Amino acid sequence: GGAEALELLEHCGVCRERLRPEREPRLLPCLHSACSACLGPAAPAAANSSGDGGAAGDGTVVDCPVCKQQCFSKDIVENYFMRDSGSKAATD
Ligand SMILES: [Zn+2]
Ligand SMILES: [Zn+2]
Repeated sequence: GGAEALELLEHCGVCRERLRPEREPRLLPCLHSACSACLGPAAPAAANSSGDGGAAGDGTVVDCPVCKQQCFSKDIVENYFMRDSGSKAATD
């Protein structure tokens, strides 16, 4: 049992746990794979920072536990490569 996430990375940075089937792994534009659920909180809500005008963040760039900064969300949660997970179970 395990996941072949080695292709892109392995486990999610936010939780630091292997990518399980229900983990729904996703690759960010910063080149960091993480659990989709973990990726949710990654984006800001009702808040912004370093915004020249209007509003910054939330639907656009996402904060990553690695770089904690993004320019665009073109490669953000949406380009899920696949589920390298397989035969994953709590029991042995
Ligand atoms: Zn995670
Ligand atoms: Zn990152």
